[PDB]
Amino acid sequence: VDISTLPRVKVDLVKPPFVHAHDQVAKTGPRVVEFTMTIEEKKLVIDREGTEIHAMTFNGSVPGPLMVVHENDYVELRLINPDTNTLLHNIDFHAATGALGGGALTQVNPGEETTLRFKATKPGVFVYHCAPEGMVPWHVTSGMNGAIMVLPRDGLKDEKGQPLTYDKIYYVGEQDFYVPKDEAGNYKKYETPGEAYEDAVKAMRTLTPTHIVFNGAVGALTGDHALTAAVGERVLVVHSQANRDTRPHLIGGHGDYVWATGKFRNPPDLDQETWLIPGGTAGAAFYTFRQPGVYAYVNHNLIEAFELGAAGHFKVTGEWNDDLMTSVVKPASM
Amino acid sequence: VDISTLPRVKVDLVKPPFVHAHDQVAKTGPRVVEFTMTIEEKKLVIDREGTEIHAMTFNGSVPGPLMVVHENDYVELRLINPDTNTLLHNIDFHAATGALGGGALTQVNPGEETTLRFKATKPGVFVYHCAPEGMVPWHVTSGMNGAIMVLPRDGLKDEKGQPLTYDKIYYVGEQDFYVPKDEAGNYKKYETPGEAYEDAVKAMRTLTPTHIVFNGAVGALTGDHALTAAVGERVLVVHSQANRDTRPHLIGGHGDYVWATGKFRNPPDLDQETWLIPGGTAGAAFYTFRQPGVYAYVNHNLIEAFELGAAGHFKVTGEWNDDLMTSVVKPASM
Amino acid sequence: VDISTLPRVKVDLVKPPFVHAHDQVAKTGPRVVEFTMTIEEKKLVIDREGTEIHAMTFNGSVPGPLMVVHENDYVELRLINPDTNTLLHNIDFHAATGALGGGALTQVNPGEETTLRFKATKPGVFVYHCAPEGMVPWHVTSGMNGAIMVLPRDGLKDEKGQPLTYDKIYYVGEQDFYVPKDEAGNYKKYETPGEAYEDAVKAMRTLTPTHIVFNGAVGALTGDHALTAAVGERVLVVHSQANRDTRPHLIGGHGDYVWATGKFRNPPDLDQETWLIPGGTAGAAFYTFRQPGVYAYVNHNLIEAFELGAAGHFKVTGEWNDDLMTSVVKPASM
Ligand SMILES: O=N[O-]
Ligand SMILES: O=N[O-]
Ligand SMILES: O=N[O-]
Ligand SMILES: [Cu+2]
Ligand SMILES: [Cu+2]
Ligand SMILES: [Cu+2]
Ligand SMILES: [Cu+2]
Ligand SMILES: [Cu+2]
Ligand SMILES: [Cu+2]
Repeated sequence: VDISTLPRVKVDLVKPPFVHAHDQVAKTGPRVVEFTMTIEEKKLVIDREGTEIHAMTFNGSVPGPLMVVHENDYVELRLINPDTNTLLHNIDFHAATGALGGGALTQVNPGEETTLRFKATKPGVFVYHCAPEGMVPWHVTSGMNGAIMVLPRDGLKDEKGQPLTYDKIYYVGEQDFYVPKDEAGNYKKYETPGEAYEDAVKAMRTLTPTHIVFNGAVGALTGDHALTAAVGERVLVVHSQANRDTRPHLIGGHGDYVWATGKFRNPPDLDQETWLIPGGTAGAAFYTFRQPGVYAYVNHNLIEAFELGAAGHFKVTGEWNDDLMTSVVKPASM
Repeated sequence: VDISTLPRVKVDLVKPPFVHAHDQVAKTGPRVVEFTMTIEEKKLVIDREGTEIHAMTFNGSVPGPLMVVHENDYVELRLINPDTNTLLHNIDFHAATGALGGGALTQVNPGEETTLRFKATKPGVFVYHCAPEGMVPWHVTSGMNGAIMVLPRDGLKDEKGQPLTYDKIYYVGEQDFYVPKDEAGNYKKYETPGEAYEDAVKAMRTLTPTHIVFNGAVGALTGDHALTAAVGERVLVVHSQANRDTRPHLIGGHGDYVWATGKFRNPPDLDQETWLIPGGTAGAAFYTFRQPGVYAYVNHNLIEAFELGAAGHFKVTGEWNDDLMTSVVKPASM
Repeated sequence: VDISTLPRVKVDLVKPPFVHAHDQVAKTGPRVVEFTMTIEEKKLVIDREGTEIHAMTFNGSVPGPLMVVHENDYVELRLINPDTNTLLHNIDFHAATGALGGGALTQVNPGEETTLRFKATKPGVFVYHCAPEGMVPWHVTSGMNGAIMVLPRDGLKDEKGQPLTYDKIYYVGEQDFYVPKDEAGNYKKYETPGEAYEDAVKAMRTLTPTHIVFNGAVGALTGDHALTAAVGERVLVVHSQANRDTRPHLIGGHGDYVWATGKFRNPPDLDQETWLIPGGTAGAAFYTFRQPGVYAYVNHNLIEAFELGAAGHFKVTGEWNDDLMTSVVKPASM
């Protein structure tokens, strides 16, 4: 049918790791879902040492916000590049078909805006990212990426096709940064992005990230900003990596149902300890918490997690179950 | 039955990314399929800068040609090492059972030939590569690898077991090269392969390729050599990496049906954005084009794609579908 | 029911690649299975050059021993840290639920012991490793890891749900070591673990292992210590990597049935040439040998296998099958 006859809904995006309100099961027919994002180039402190980079962001955050729609909705994105920015940007949705995922049609100079519409024909979680010709990896590895979830119209289903319903959803975007180092191993500093570019390229070509972080910085998902849940709650964690493979693991838990490559027409993998999300992919894992306390959620290359930054915490409330685990003899001398 | 009573068919191989003519559904009983390959050691220019390596090839190309047979055919390979070559070579088929995939039985010095036969008992796409004792990774990372497709006798089937038929097939071999660098970062030059060997080994041990290319060189699958299709065509892309993990992605499309690890008795993964092909594996992805224009097919570590070379193009002809994607407001000022 | 009313069985662990005796199909009701492990910090020679590291081990071996239980058994582990050790240790089971896999409850100083019990609620093969707060990757990458197999109570089943029974089982633990190098590229030497720590951290942060080995050393699974089988035997190989992705391959064979991410409620992948086990995961592959002779089992990044050490051998006895493979014309001149 004619697109103009469809309902329109405007969505206001929220900062990761939170996700905008939506229904898992579609309560309306197919809609045009309107999103707006404003590009912001900004300084960001990415580690405990105070290393500061020039980040390139969708809507002021690394990662960009999680958009949520249903299969066969239309996504209409208004992308704004304000005059206070210096670079050309665009957007490629892996969820979309044609024109380099939209990138060929969304090139915006500072001071310009554009509106793209596409039909979300395939259910799953998908990466989106900036991809300006000749400079793709630089923009992506400076923070300019996020994800979109296209839910099946009747929600998520298990390996047997029975309903799976989540109580909470979180979005973890994992970012590999490549801060240029001198011969001594110190991080170089640059006046302008153009003076940064070649050294940025040389650093990228090492294929060795200097930092690998969740939600834009070392420790971003810890402390007061730890993820939360209660014993018995069903949590969906959507995890994306636009450029580099990752291997999420919940320390003390499991992925009860996992779409490691993120596409909901496939049956989920059951009972995973660790799962592989290839670079350029988003995945989703569903877990029901069974024990309280602190959990760490990590990239299980443990160097990547505990030295380069790819670690966050869940604080879980509720009853301790001694049947599942107990200290029989607490640590003591002999 | 006695092998001598079977039909024999001789196949003449073609240069990747093209594939020799074959039937998807087997029109004959089990056959002996005869292939011939001639080893050629040659200089190859691998990048825009004119970096020239001593390549080791099957049949003059990187990758070697795609062989296609059906499940329970016999593959009879005549491998020729002419006297103009300097090194010992052999061949290991991952499709074969026994004798290190044939490698124990096919060692040929310059001036020698050998004929191996094996039964293709398992359907799938499989790597083949050179593997001379004591020097395996050097030969493999100098170009000496390809793939073989063993089709099910009744062709490919979807996740529900209905027929899937491809209209075109392409073979992308992805090659990681490790050109030795000095302390300054320049590529070293060597008189003979023996003088090259240790520096080749040290470069390999960095685990950081200097180049990652499709069809033997940066830009080999672009421009006049872009892959082609039309809107509505069903295309199979077979992709191999003998040594290093890769993560293919069609920018602007999907893998509608994907055998990421390449073995056809398993149901395909549906609707993939990006898929992981482990080093030492061949995979296959089937896509029906729905939009015209240029597509890029990339390793979605984007540094690997756009800086080290792992990117090619499809040029697709046909009708633009405004329902699937459209520019609502073209990029403009405010 | 009350745990005290269950049967108890004490198991005596064996050195990898061998596995303690067990039944595939559970011959008793749910039990408490008692294991004891003693931490041993020791010097280990890891390569042909005689490079010696200070290893941190469970029970004196790298990897630690494979524990085998059935789904819904209880695992009771007595962990002993003798006074001859210098460091704090603990244990995290990926098989367990809660308290960081047990790590929060098992911290033992030299001279102390502890007993943990957990319920093995999920069938599969799982990593266990040391994880002391603030120093996780160092302990894990110094050898302190192993695996546990939780069999389904009715044993393993194929993709159709018919029984699969193994005749032999082997455990290959793959270890990535990061020996610190100076500016010249020589391996540094250290008096105490505390003087080693920062250089250990800097080496880890390169993300480039210096050694990647099976069973604790280059060539540990070769020669007199080669794995063995006979033609016709069904062999299960359990393979773990606590920190880094690997891609096992049996040269001359296949993975007939593969749980690449190791969890037995999922159907196995069939006919794999090579499979990906993500860092932080254990996998399992079942193969029936069809040809005699020497096989190599390798990480199929071939640099990792043949230069850094991730290669072992099987010696297989029995009848040669000329139908599956034969030399038609043995290597000769022209
Ligand atoms: O943008 N990645 O967090
Ligand atoms: O040989 N690989 O393109
Ligand atoms: O501990 N890994 O062999
Ligand atoms: Cu941008
Ligand atoms: Cu992309
Ligand atoms: Cu060769
Ligand atoms: Cu191989
Ligand atoms: Cu320890
Ligand atoms: Cu762990």
